[PDB]
Amino acid sequence: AQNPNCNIMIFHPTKEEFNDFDKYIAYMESQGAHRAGLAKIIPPKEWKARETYDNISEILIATPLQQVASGRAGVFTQYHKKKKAMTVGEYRHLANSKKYQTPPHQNFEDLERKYWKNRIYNSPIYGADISGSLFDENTKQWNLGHLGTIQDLLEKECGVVIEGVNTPYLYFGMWKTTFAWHTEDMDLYSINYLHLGEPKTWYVVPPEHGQRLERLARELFPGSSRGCGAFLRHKVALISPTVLKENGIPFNRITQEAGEFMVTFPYGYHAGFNHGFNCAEAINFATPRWIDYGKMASQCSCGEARVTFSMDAFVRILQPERYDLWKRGQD
Ligand SMILES: O=C(O)CNC(=O)C(=O)O
Ligand SMILES: [Mg+2]
Ligand code: NI
Ligand SMILES: [Zn+2]
Repeated sequence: AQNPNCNIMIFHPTKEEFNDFDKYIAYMESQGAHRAGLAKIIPPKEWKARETYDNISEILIATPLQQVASGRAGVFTQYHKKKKAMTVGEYRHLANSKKYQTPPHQNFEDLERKYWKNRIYNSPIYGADISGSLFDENTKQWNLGHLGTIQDLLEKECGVVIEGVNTPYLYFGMWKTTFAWHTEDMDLYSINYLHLGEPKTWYVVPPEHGQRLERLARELFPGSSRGCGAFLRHKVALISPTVLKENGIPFNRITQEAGEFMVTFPYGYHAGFNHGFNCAEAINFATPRWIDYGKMASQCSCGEARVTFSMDAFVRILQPERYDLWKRGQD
């Protein structure tokens, strides 16, 4: 069995290997990459996403989100307070202001220490989930707006034709902006490209050990767990590496830098934070190996998780017994 310790693997495809996206995902899995829940892919030196980022300041962040924490430094939830619209140029200036800018630090490890010590005492503002793309239309390799769709994968594997679409999303971050512990909708894959700016640190639990994280989360967030049998789908809970280690939860960590891709694998729980002003693009995708995870994915039916239009068909076809309850939670 490849990668039995479930380490995060880093890949350096050649320009030739970068042509066929599906084939390369399958290659990484042949080497055991999925066992970690997360892999890094460094593009060949010949590749670029677009020519320059000199022209992005006019993108609008219609609903910036202030991420307000509650709890203790290592075990907390966050809620999102909506703020007035601003441009990417305005948001960049805000990220670089004395109130929000990255503190002086020695290295990524010192900054990680500072994040976990101090995160709860600040409320950083995140531009999340903005439909759009920064890949040039002429970029043919690993262009996240030109991937094969999840609807087409489901049709190819299962024969059924369904409604829905699958487009990318932009994320604008600042110091301490946080992504809570989660798997993807329907335990899909994700791919994330860091277009520009400061790094993103990731934490991940191997898929084979995801239920260990769920059981700890129920213990640590006991009111939330009574409210909903899949409350991690709410995407509000944070648990630090120190607390994970105290409780024996297997996990790994890695820092993504500008120009790098990360792939999350089905049922790979992940969380993390941004080091400073940055911009990422991400989208969900599927392969044949996903279908069994989609059929078994948990679902939130309490009303909180609320998701895209396109998840309806996935539930309806893969999880018909759960469909009526889940759709009530949508309505
Ligand atoms: O970058 C972020 O804030 C969150 N991204 C992801 O969870 C992802 O790409 O799957
Ligand atoms: Mg612009
Ligand atoms: Ni994710
Ligand atoms: Zn719920």
